[PDB]
Amino acid sequence: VRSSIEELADWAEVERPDLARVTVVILFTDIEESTALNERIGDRAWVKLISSHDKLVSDLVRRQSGHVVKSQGDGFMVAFARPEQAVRCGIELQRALRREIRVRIGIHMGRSVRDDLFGRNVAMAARVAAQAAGGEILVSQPVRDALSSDGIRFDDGREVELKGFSGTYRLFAVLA
Repeated sequence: VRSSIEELADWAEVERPDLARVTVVILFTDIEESTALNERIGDRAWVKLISSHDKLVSDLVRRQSGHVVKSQGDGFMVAFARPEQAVRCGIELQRALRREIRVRIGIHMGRSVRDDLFGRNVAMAARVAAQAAGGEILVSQPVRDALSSDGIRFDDGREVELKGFSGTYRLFAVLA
């Protein structure tokens, strides 16, 4: 029962796409309960839904100077030069969707501490997104701290353990 986010993250670990034409902040998004939704409405409706969704997402990403690295149906991997753009993009996407399909959105950015920085950051971003509820924007501590000028507000954060990662991580949801 792998999500499109997980499929893209596994792809990205091996592909190692060159983001020299963007730089880094990584955003992952997919549709909550996509498989169940697909099985409910059937493939022809799904194709229509996905093409429409793809148009929405790609346009909003580009409007925020983002670069869709790869998409897998409902899933998107997106790169931004700055965390402000990534979060604003997420805010705009959630608003458009409310204006019933709901998307998970996770955002992460990271620095080297010694190493394989890209491998860790992409994997981390995917897990953050995997932790997000439909309709939620979740960001890692570094993104939260990097945006601590508004008007972007966060909750008090939640401590979670991410699959395959040692330690615990505090994740913050973006608020209205």
